[PDB]
Order: sequence, then C-alpha cells, then structure tokens
Amino acid sequence: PNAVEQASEAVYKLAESGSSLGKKVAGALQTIETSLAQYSLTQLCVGFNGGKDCTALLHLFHAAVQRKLPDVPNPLQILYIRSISPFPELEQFLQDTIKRYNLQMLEAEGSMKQALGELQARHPQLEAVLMGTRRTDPYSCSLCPFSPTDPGWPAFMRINPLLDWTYRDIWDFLRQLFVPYCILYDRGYTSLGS
Ligand SMILES: Cc1cc2nc3c(=O)[nH]c(=O)nc-3n(C[C@H](O)[C@H](O)[C@H](O)COP(=O)(O)OP(=O)(O)OC[C@H]3O[C@@H](n4cnc5c(N)ncnc54)[C@H](O)[C@@H]3O)c2cc1C
Repeated sequence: PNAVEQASEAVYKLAESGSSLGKKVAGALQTIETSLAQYSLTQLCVGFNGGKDCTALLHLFHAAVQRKLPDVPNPLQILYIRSISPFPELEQFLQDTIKRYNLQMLEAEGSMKQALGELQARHPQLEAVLMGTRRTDPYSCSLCPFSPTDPGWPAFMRINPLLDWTYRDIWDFLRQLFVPYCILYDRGYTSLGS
C-alpha cells in the first residue's frame, strides 16, 4: 500500500477515533466535505506551496474526494504561485506531489496579487481555494472557514479547514499517516512561510 491509495480509509479512521487529533481531522473533513457540496472539482483547488500545512491539507482533500466522489473523473487541482527563484528540493517535492496525487497544477509567476489575477483570467471557472492557514496572528484568528478574499484581491472564496490546528497537530497527522513532506524540513527548516 501507499498513503495516497489508503488515504480515504486511514484518514477517516483517525477522524472517527476520538483522539484529540481525530477531532481536529473530523473538523477539517467537515469543512472539506461542505466544500465539495458547494464547488465542483473544476471550481475548487488547493493552494499548494510545498509546505507542511498544505501537504496535510492536500492529503485531507484527496481523502474526502475519494470518500464522497470516487467516480468523478476530474483530477484534483492545486494552485501554485511561484514568487521566488527555484529551490531545487522544493521543486522536486512539488513534482513528486503532482505525480503521487495525479494533480492538475494551475501555476503563475510573480507577486501574489498579480499572479492570482493572471491565474483568474486563464481559469475563470475557478471559484474557491482551499488554504492551509492556521490561527497564528490576529488576522488569521478572525477568519471564518469560508472567507471571501479581501478588497483589492482577485476574488476567490478562501476555504480554511485547518484554522484550529497547532504546529504539533500538523506534524502528528503527517507522521501518523506516513504522508511524505518536503525534505527541507529534515534539513533545519521549521517553516517554508513567506
Ligand atoms: C488564493 C489566495 C488568496 C489570498 N487572499 C488573501 C486575502 O484576501 N487577503 C490577505 O491578506 N491575504 C491573502 N492571501 C495571502 C495569504 O494569506 C498569505 O499571506 C500568502 O499566501 C503567503 O502565505 P505563507 O506561506 O507566507 O503563510 P501562510 O499564511 O501560512 O499561508 C497560508 C496558505 O496559503 C497558501 N499559499 C501560500 N503560499 C502559496 C503559494 N505560493 N502558492 C499557493 N498557495 C500558497 C497555502 O495553502 C498556505 O497553507 C491569499 C493567498 C492566496 C494563495
């Protein structure tokens, strides 16, 4: 077996386990399942930058899709904004992830706002972006699970299933489900945030 093939079973077994982490996973999965009722798989993507937060999120998204929409032929979409020179270990992880989950990647380059705008013009049906955001400052503590982008931003629905997860929660989840993550976290990196 592999983690991707086994996601739907193992992820929902954890969510049904009653552990502290199980309750976090169940909460995330409820947000994602709600997302799947609101948005088609052409309308929905995961904001993916190779970090541990969106790695956990992608695994949750795949697991929910396998459970609620196994016959839908559409592939899972990720959105990646390239805002910095290539970092070889991170690029390899992105390519590896694309292969593992058979992803359709929507990519643009430049600043977040300009690149999101370009991506919107190229993919006008895209409505919603699953985000790995956690509650780490006053702004993120103010977010709802479904939070439209702020004024002055390309208009998307941000969906935030991990708001209540801790740093420890993210690592416990990835380790307990044997989910591959970017090798940079083994080489002294604590965050890949901007
Ligand atoms: C689609 C989208 C809409 C946004 N809308 C707003 C907004 O309305 N108001 C505002 O103040 N900020 C907005 N942001 C900015 C966002 O909140 C972060 O400040 C920014 O993405 C940098 O994230 P970080 O990795 O530094 O940290 P974090 O805030 O921890 O990142 C949160 C999540 O953003 C996603 N993400 C981050 N970097 C990328 C990337 N390069 N490509 C794709 N997804 C990425 C991932 O899902 C990540 O888990 C938006 C970002 C995205 C991608």
